[PDB]
Amino acid sequence: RSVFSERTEESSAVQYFQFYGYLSQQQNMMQDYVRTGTYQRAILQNHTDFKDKIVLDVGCGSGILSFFAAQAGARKIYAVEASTMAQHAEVLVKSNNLTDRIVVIPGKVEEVSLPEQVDIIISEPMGYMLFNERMLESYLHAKKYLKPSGNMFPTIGDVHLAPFTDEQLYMEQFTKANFWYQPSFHGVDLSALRGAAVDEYFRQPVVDTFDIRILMAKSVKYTVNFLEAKEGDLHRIEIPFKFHMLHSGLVHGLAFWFDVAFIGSIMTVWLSTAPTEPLTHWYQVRCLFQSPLFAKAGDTLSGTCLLIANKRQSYDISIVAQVDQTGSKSSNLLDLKNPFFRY
Amino acid sequence: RSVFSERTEESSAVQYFQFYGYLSQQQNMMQDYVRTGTYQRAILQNHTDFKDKIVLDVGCGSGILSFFAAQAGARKIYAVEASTMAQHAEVLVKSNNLTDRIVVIPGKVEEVSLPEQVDIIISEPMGYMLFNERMLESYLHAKKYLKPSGNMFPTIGDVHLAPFTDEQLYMEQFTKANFWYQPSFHGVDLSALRGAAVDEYFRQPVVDTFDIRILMAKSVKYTVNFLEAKEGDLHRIEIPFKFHMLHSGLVHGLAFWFDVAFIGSIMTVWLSTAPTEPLTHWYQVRCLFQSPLFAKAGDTLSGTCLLIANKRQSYDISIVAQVDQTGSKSSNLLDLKNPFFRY
Amino acid sequence: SVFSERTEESSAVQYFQFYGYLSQQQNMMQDYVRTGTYQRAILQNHTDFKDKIVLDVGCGSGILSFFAAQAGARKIYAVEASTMAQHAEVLVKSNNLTDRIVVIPGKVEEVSLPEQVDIIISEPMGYMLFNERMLESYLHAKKYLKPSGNMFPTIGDVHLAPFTDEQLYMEQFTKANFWYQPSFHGVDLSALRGAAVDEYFRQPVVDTFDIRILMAKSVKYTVNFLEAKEGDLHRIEIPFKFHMLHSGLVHGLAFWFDVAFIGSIMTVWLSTAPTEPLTHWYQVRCLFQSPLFAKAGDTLSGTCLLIANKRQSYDISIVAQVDQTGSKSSNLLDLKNPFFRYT
Amino acid sequence: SVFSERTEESSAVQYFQFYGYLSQQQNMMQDYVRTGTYQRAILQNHTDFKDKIVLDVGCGSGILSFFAAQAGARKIYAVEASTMAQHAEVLVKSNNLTDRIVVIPGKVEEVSLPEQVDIIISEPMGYMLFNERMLESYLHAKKYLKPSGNMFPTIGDVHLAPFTDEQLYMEQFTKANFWYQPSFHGVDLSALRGAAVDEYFRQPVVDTFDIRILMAKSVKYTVNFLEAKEGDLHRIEIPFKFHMLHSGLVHGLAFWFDVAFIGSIMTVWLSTAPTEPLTHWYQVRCLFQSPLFAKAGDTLSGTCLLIANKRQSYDISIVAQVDQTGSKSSNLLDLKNPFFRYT
Ligand SMILES: NCCCN(CC[C@H](N)C(=O)O)C[C@H]1O[C@@H](n2cnc3c(N)ncnc32)[C@H](O)[C@@H]1O
Ligand SMILES: NCCCN(CC[C@H](N)C(=O)O)C[C@H]1O[C@@H](n2cnc3c(N)ncnc32)[C@H](O)[C@@H]1O
Ligand SMILES: NCCCN(CC[C@H](N)C(=O)O)C[C@H]1O[C@@H](n2cnc3c(N)ncnc32)[C@H](O)[C@@H]1O
Ligand SMILES: NCCCN(CC[C@H](N)C(=O)O)C[C@H]1O[C@@H](n2cnc3c(N)ncnc32)[C@H](O)[C@@H]1O
Repeated sequence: RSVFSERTEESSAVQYFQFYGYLSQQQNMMQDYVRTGTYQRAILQNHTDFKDKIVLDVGCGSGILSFFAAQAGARKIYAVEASTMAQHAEVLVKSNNLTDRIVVIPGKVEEVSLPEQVDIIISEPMGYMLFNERMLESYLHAKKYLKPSGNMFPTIGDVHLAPFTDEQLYMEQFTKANFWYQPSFHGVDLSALRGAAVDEYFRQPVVDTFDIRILMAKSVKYTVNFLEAKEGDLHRIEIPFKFHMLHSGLVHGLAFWFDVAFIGSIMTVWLSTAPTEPLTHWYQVRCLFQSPLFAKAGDTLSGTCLLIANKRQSYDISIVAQVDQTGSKSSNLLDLKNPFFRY
Repeated sequence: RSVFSERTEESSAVQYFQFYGYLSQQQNMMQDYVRTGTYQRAILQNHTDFKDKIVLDVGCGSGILSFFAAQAGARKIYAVEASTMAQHAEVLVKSNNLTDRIVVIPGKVEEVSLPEQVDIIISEPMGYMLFNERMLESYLHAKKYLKPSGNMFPTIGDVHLAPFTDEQLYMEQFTKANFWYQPSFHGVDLSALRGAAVDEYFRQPVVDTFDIRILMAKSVKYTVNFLEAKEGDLHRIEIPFKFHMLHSGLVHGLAFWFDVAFIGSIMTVWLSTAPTEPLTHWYQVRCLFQSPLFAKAGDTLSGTCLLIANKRQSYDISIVAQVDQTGSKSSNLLDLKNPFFRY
Repeated sequence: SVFSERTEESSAVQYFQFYGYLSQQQNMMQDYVRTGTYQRAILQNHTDFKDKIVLDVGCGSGILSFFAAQAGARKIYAVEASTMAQHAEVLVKSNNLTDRIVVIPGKVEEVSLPEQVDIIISEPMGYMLFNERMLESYLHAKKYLKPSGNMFPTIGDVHLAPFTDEQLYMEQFTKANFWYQPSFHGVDLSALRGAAVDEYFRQPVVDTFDIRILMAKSVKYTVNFLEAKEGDLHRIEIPFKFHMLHSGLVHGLAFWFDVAFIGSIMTVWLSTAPTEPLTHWYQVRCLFQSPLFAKAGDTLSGTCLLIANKRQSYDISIVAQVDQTGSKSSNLLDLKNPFFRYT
Repeated sequence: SVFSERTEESSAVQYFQFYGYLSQQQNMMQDYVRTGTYQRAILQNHTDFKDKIVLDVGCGSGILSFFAAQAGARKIYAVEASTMAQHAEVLVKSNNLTDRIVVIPGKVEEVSLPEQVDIIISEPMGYMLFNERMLESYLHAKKYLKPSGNMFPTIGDVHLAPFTDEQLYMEQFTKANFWYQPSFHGVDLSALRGAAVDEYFRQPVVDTFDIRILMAKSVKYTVNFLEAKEGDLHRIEIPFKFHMLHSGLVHGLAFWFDVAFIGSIMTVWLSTAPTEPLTHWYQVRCLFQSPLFAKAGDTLSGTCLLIANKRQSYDISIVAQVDQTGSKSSNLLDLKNPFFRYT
């Protein structure tokens, strides 16, 4: 009867936590130097926000963030982890002689019991498009243990949206669906499913990186303040947008990336996944329109990106975009849980 | 009234003979050095087939072929031309002091009267894919003026067929038809016409040249013997084919070209539009399948190319192809009258 | 009918066969300036359409009728003579507008319409505005227009300006000089050179150009579609007197056109001028047979006489003289068969 | 049901969600070797299908049922448990086969069939043949097979062979040695290097390889689907005795499989051997924890024990020893989490 079990299908949760039980996946994340190094810089440069403080690390995995908090002088760190990785974290705590300061609490943060309130919560809950995996809600849920005067690292999150043009990517996905147009595949007529196939392929967010010159307008920003937001705020996320087109051409979809800010007492440290910044394991995310929209420089592209949380720990993405001057409209549905990894 | 008028719509004939009434189009054909030079070599190298003979030039245009026949020693050349170019040809006959050997007969070869039977017929009746413009029927119809043992230049014509792979051409035509998939073009849903647009764009034979490495099998040859053929034989041309695939991959359609041979007493001279040979104003022609067929090397691709002559001086092309081992079948109907010039 | 009495059947067949292709409708719909300006003119004057009866002359795909429906018209009669009428009816059904738009297949001069309309919409402009002679169908349709009705477009302005283009003028002789050789494969072609030159100079040149070739502000000839009669377009006499801004040789006259939608809220302009973004009409240039030298400050006076023919086009007669010098030149062009020079 | 009692719910959900994607069906259909061989086997044994009753276990898109229909089958019951069943029904309708193919949505262990069948067709092979445990569904379905009924495929051969691949072996420690560093961002990771090594070696390597890495003739283990029962697949003991053709270090065992369609007219083989063209099954290699040195002429004897688990896969235990030296090696592998190494 936990909020996690009430919002998550068991099949999804089992697969999710088996995935994060593998050391190879921990290694993959740790070897993202931009992520790991920016987190260490955020915590150590703001060491006075940790010195002799009580810390909660939500989803500690291998424990790396808890060790950073220990390096910064934290009095006690409660490292919560639901996967079997919790046992490997304990091994590292002992072999690094930090048993007196890092306490691994196995289980889900929505289901464990902590012995005290904490001064600061640290976590790495960002997925693709920031919101995938629905771990932000576990991060916000954990604020029940946070002191009124407490802080959170990261403190805020910016989602950036921008229209792009990429005929090669659009053609690439259409070529895959063209298989289901065949009138005689080994003598079988498949064309009747051509519609279902296009929908399925264009339902896939494309995870990869791209040249910034494909972006056709200054990005739009949607900000989530983790200190202020509540869990329920992430069940439905409505992001309006109005782009002033800087170039003429076809808009094949919207590109997404995110920044998070660790707003400490000493300085604010940013971790960015923008295409102008060094690449991370989050790359960037692009959602294609089933049909591209034409716009000239000076036109306006308006609409809404609506994310609806589902019980598979992801979101159903509804994107409606409209060229204001012409009424040229594009509606699209995307399944954020199952992206197409193009890199 | 005449054989020509019964098989031809008046509007098509008006446009057709207006077209060839332009000196700029005659210049275009004369500056095809491969064509003009090969005809001259075929006629002069076989000067004995013209020396002191009576000649009929069907569709003399500017009269260039008649001048070649005169150079080869013909006693009398009847040059029949239906467009207003006939008056320009008469100007050239006079300025070249050949009034005693070249007699221009204004009118259609199916309607004019000649004083005598001729020893040899010369003409350039080949269009795109050999048969476009239906001038071969006029060429064969002129045999009513040919002596029993007379000759014809060209004597035979070979149509070559071969499967090709060209995903860029296929996607290019699909991209153009994709326009009619839009659900909101300026607020208007065009998708209901997607089927009709694809059918229209893929009805166009693609006229241009290509690298021979796109061909996936040795070509199949269909021979027309102009000495034996009857004009009626060209109303319905059924070309069966069986290719033995040399390469594995997608077959996007069939490529067409043609060779004509001048079989003379001294030597046989070939005029080829094959992609291995220097380019001509005929280029090559490719008929796309609406959906490509997969075949592995060693498979056989069988079917029929059916050409039905229409009243617009062209052909309706039906291509049915099948991979024998798998039953994968592809069909297409093409309108040879209105091709896509891609060069 | 009025149409059949002014049009040769062969021209009509070719004309409506041409517009029966979705690819030709698409070519015009993809002209963003044209389609976007029409939409802006109709929607920004929504009060001229809301709850009113509309006639769309030559609706083609129906796009303009859909814009009129977007503006709130109660009933739109969409008349189309080509087989595009069947595709238009499909779009009316698939956009759920059978209660508002009625497609009427046939020529506007021949069909029966039940009632008078409040506003007529159409896009009847060709090259130089008048080519295709469709404006006469537009004006003929006013027999269905209420005394207080409106016309969209309301007026049309054709612009004339002198130009200098040494390359364009010399190109005609470079092409015609192909005929000025004494032994083209042993044939003396020189007797036809003059005929070749005349043929090239009779072709208006369709393409665009740098505005810096223009030697004077254009002269404007205005057709008020609300007051004009279709008989006013059979003979169009455009007298001109250019005040030369630059000194040099005038090689001919350049043509473009504007149309204006004069609505209750605002006037919207569609321009094909070389100072504006290119459209599928490009611009048209007609050469003088001999260049005229004109000093800055001189006056270039003359007449451009457009005489309608039964090929749905015009014979163009241009006479020009330099007033200060008396230097005179003329030309007579066939607009039905222009030279497409654009690359 | 029998399925629900051998399968954890979470695994089954993920399993049938995976196969509900048209892109996954397409991936299998585009394996020409697989799809073409199945068609050959069915069509070349038309006498085993003509006017027969057929059961297709896990029809997916229905491709195999359409092959059975092409062979003249009287009635085909196509059973599919994922949402792909709804797409197969759409194809049966669009191919006008509703009189012959009855799609039954559900698990073959749970649905009810209206009659007994003459032959069962299916493609139940996973990696290493047995992965996914779908063969048990194939055998379970024999409760509907008549006493003289047939099975397509009829038998399955698993081939085991020792290999040497120094690079593959070394790659494991290169990856695991990430953890053997004393200050990863100030953290000593070395205590987990052993666990990381164990995790990597527990992964069967899926890719292809040069046949020259094989050190002996393969050993074969045959499953006769006509005679076998579901229970026979829960514990699979494969003893082996290899006679080393080459001297060197044996780093593990390579796996591949064949199936044979034993029909009345001919037997057709589908092979995934490394000597045959590649399929989407590739081959599988299981490394030994410690390599074994063997001289040409020595004997490598041991056992490969496959124990089914409720994640629809197998726990693999391999024990091998060089008979002439007594040098011994083991390994435990989890076939559910393979390393896809192919590039
Ligand atoms: N691409 C996003 C990486 C998130 N990843 C952080 C890894 C750790 N910060 C590191 O770098 O070492 C999630 C980790 O947090 C765990 N996790 C999830 N959700 C709950 C939850 N509700 N309760 C407890 N742990 C969770 C998850 O198992 C897993 O290990
Ligand atoms: N690929 C074919 C085009 C070649 N074109 C010039 C050939 C000439 N030998 C040259 O090289 O200049 C044909 C010419 O033949 C004429 N032509 C057609 N059909 C009848 C016909 N039925 N009767 C008389 N002339 C014809 C046609 O007008 C036209 O000028
Ligand atoms: N550049 C010229 C306009 C092309 N085209 C506009 C199509 C549509 N309105 C749009 O703007 O998208 C004209 C269309 O009108 C038709 N047309 C002609 N003349 C008669 C006529 N006399 N009667 C009926 N229709 C006509 C013609 O076939 C044709 O499709
Ligand atoms: N070794 C690869 C199997 C691929 N695939 C065959 C598809 C189709 N026959 C083809 O050849 O293209 C399995 C398919 O069988 C289904 N399937 C599984 N197990 C049950 C089961 N127990 N009951 C019903 N269907 C099943 C599965 O969902 C899935 O679509």
